[PDB]
Formats: sequence, structure tokens, C-alpha cells
Amino acid sequence: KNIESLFDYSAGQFEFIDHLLTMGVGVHFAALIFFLVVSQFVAPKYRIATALSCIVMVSAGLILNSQAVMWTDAYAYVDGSYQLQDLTFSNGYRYVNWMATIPCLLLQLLIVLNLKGKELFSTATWLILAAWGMIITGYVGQLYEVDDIAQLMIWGAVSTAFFVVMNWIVGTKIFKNRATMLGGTDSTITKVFWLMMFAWTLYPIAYLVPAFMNNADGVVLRQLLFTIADISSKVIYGLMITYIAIQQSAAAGYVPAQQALGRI
Ligand SMILES: *C\C=C(C)/C=C/C=C(C)/C=C/C1=C(C)CCCC1(C)C
Ligand SMILES: CCCCCCCC/C=C\CCCCCCCC(=O)O
Ligand SMILES: CCCCCCCC/C=C\CCCCCCCC(=O)O
Ligand SMILES: [Cl-]
Ligand SMILES: [Cl-]
Repeated sequence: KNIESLFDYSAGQFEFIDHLLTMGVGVHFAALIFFLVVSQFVAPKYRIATALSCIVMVSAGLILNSQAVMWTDAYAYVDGSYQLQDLTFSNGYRYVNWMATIPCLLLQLLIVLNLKGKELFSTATWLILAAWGMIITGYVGQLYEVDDIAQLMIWGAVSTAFFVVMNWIVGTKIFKNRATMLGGTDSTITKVFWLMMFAWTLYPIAYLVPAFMNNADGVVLRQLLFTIADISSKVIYGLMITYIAIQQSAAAGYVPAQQALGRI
């Protein structure tokens, strides 16, 4: 049902995809350890943001590693190419884990924006509904990514609509809660917002790929468009969100955040 099943792969194509995915496990897991060690310098009020990023890292990784084992499971070198065998490869769990990588993500954004209580719960609720709603509409079209391209174009459209609409919630909360933010990070939070738009349009670029490049190199470009997406929405919003918590902790008088910044 997915263009990946349609082709045989050069050895260079199959190896590049497999190193891509593996570089992936490597980075989500190495960043996994950074995210743990530095959590002891984040003040109690922000320390979950730090934590939330370990879930991101270990969702991702576990499922990224899943994809690379399935890639080698699915294909075997036969008469001069990698041909599809008895098991299949697909990108379902990405998505299926898109569906949960994000709650925790906008959650640790919302933490460092200093929201608390009811605005925090309420904002997170609407956000999860609409991201989730981007995530799932987009899931029903890549399902048609071979059979019915106008169903890619139509589900695409609707997911996008959901994407447009959700960057408004986040936009608004950021520009409205900038002023709350400590130790200089009111400037910083505007970068993460932008940082954040780039990686997430990579994925619609990553979706119209059957529509505009249905061949084996397109399969490759998807996955490339996949590994970067991931170093940014997961690994580098990751970090950037983390700096903000530590800086705000120092600004609010938390001595291990103060000493941590001082050391460097
Ligand atoms: C791993 C983390 C994140 C934040 C992934 C977010 C995904 C998007 C912004 C994807 C959007 C889609 C749309 C807008 C277009 C058609 C179908 C998609 C699911 C690829
Ligand atoms: C075997 C997997 C292939 C890649 C090996 C990965 C291990 C080294 C990767 C680089 C570290 C990831 C980025 C930096 C971690 C955050 C710590 C920091 O920025 O101070
Ligand atoms: C911003 C995220 C950083 C992601 C780094 C991903 C690294 C990709 C590395 C360089 C691409 C060079 C590709 C050469 C591939 C040719 C493929 C082929 O064999 O046909
Ligand atoms: Cl605190
Ligand atoms: Cl994922």
C-alpha cells in the first residue's frame, strides 16, 4: 500500500537508508543521556520539561530502531538488487508515534512558557486534539499513497488545515507569554517557534513524495527528509527547550542551575 513496496533498491540505496535510520537510533539515544544528566540542574517547576524529552527520545529511538530492523527484515540481496521478501516495510509507526511524540513536545514548550494550572491544562487539551488531528488525517492518505493519489492530496489538505490551525495556538501562546519568561529567554523562545516551523514542513514535503517523485530515489528522499525532521522537532527543539529551563531556573534562584551555567 506504500510506495516503498513498489521498487527494488540499489545496494547503495538500501545501505544509505539503513545507515540513515541507524545514525537515528544513535542520536536519539546519545541525546537521551544528555537530557538525563543535566536534569539535576533544572529547578523543580521546569524539571519535567527535561524529562518529557527523554520520552520523545525513547519513543523515537525505539520506533526508529524498529524501522531499521524492519528494513533489513523486509529486503534481501537477490540477482543484483535488494528485493522485497516475505515481510514488508512501511512508515506507519512513525505517525503512530507522531501521535504521541508531540503531546510531550508542546507540553515541554508549554512548561517553559510558564503556564500553570488551568490555562496549562486547557491549552494542552486543545493542542493534543488538533495535533492528533493533523497526525491521523495525514495517516489516512499515505495509506492511499499508491492506490489513490487524490486521497493523498485530499487527506493531505485536511491534515495541513490542521497544521495551519495548530501553529496558531502555539504562535499565540508564545507571543502572549514571552513577557513571563526569565533570564533572557523571552528572546530565545521566539527562535524555537521558528526552529519548529521548518522541521514540520519538511514532513509535508515528505508527504507529497509519491505525488512528485514515485521512484526509488524518492523513497530515499523521504527517509532523508525523515532523519532531519527528527534532529529538529525531536533532538533540537529538545536541547533548545532544555537551555531555556536551565536559564530560567538560574534566573529564579535555583543554585545548581546557577552553578551549572557558571561552570561553562
Ligand atoms: C516527531 C515530531 C513531530 C513534531 C512531527 C510532526 C508532523 C507534521 C507537522 C506532519 C504533517 C502532515 C501534513 C500537514 C500533511 C499531510 C500528512 C502529514 C501527517 C505528513
Ligand atoms: C552508532 C550510531 C551512529 C552515530 C553515533 C552517535 C554517537 C555520537 C553522536 C553525537 C552526540 C549527539 C549530539 C550531542 C548530544 C547532546 C550533548 C551536547 O550537545 O552537549
Ligand atoms: C539537519 C539534520 C542533519 C541530518 C544529517 C543527515 C546526513 C546526510 C548526509 C549527506 C548526504 C549525502 C548523500 C549521498 C547519497 C547518495 C545516495 C545514493 O547512493 O544513491
Ligand atoms: Cl521551582
Ligand atoms: Cl516518531
